[PDB]
Amino acid sequence: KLEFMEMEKEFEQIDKSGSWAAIYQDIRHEASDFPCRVAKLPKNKNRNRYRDVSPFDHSRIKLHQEDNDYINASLIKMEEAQRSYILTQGPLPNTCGHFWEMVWEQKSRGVVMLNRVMEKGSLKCAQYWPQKEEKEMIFEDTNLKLTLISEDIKSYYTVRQLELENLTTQETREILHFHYTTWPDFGVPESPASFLNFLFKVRESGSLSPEHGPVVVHCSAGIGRSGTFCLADTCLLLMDKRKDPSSVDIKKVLLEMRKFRMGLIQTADQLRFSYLAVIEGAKFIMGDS
Ligand SMILES: CO[C@@H](CC(C)C)c1ccc2cc(-c3ccc(C[C@@](Cc4ccc(C(F)(F)P(=O)(O)O)cc4)(c4ccccc4)n4nnc5ccccc54)cc3)cc(P(=O)(O)O)c2n1
Ligand SMILES: [Mg+2]
Repeated sequence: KLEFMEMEKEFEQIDKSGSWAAIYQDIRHEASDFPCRVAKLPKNKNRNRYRDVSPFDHSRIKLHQEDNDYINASLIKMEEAQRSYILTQGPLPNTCGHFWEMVWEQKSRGVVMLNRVMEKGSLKCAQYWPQKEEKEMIFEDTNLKLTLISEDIKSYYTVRQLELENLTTQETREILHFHYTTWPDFGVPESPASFLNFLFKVRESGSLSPEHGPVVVHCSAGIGRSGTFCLADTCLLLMDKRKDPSSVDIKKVLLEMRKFRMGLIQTADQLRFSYLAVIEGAKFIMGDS
């Protein structure tokens, strides 16, 4: 059905009336507000990249360690969509160990990186993975070893094969790393097409399947780009899982998601983009082949 003719014209209307800001601002001020007591404890000050961005206590990921179970990371659970994602900040020099420990304990098979290690002449993220096959990384603190196995570098993104080894249990797992390299902070992807392509690549890898732990998604703060990516994915599912795709209220879904982590999607443009990506993507996924 050409029911998308409405979604598209509706989108055109919002674009015509330039009401994206208002829509976006309305969502910010209606979003859930939950405690982040743990995040704010003095002993965890150095585990947070930013002062005002914190995981809610109720959905924070806990490290299975008696010393300190804290990591700035959130479990987002979407009921209807039937998908889970873990959103976290770009690892810090002192939290790379914690980061891979989380991947191991939560049984994640994939990691989606939407920022770059060097952003705007200031490294806004630590190099938490090996760049050379021969220079594997060892995290003494968590007793994990990580090795680059292969990497397919493309124009708008790179896909890597990594091997994570728990030195305690001596087990080894293959972790897929999906890096989107052209998404500036407080910005949008090169285009919906490149974005969706990257998204589909992640989907077909099986990294988002229920048989594994949730995929770990991160950018710099773990809320703008990460939130846009997850919102797009989740809404694509709902449109393909519901009788009437036009019944998918992205505003509503973002609010649902904002119950698990604060500030998901940081600019009105990112909201518009997620919208455009969901529409373009649904037409494809619903279109003939
Ligand atoms: C949960 O409930 C509420 C509650 C209270 C009012 C009680 C609540 C509680 C806390 C909140 C905090 C921020 C909220 C607070 C701060 C910021 C900007 C940021 C971090 C940040 C970086 C990159 C990205 C990104 F978008 F690029 P990425 O793609 O990487 O994610 C997102 C966020 C910062 C901006 C620019 C450079 C350096 C740091 N920063 N962090 N600390 C700072 C201290 C001084 C100056 C700037 C600071 C954004 C949202 C925003 C909101 P809001 O959007 O809901 O209004 C909040 N709401
Ligand atoms: Mg080499």
